[PDB]
Amino acid sequence: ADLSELLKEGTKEAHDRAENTQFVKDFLKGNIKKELFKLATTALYFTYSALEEEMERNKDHPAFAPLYFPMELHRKEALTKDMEYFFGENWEEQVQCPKAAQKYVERIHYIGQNEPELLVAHAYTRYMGDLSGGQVLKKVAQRALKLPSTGEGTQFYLFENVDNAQQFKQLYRARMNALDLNMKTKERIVEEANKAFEYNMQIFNELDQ
Repeated sequence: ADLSELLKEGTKEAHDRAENTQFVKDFLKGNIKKELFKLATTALYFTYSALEEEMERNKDHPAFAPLYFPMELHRKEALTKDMEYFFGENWEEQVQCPKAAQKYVERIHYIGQNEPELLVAHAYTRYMGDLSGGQVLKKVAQRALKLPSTGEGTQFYLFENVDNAQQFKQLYRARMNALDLNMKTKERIVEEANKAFEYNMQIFNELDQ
């Protein structure tokens, strides 16, 4: 079957575990105060910074190059703005990567440097979720925190260079299923995605405390 298919089925339960953590629920209800939201944005910054560094490094690698979309997908810049908006211009001296997130960052660097054919598992669990879910999460954060409607602190959640999010998701999926992969590597990808989803849950749990 198709890689995108194995991932939708092989990760549904890990995706749901992550989706049902106490952090996520109180997020969707508007009950996450500013300081916790900043800590969560801090974790997105180090996480996406590592992931996009590894995708840049492997931008020509045949098992990944078709999915390299810096203009459409990359989040480091938008996350830099949000960090500047919440912390001030000296933000980098003020933050430190959360410990659970440091474990995800280490995993991302390992994959991009030793098994780049697995990098797709990490881009899928992050960017495809962000594309379809974005605008919903954006408004919740703007309300709960009285964020300016001009978009400050919330730019992570807007993909300005993607004009039809459900259309880009199709393009991305089509390219993924066209990758030259045997069934061995494909199910490696599927369990690497489950790995990634569990890393997300570990970060949500560290954030709940």
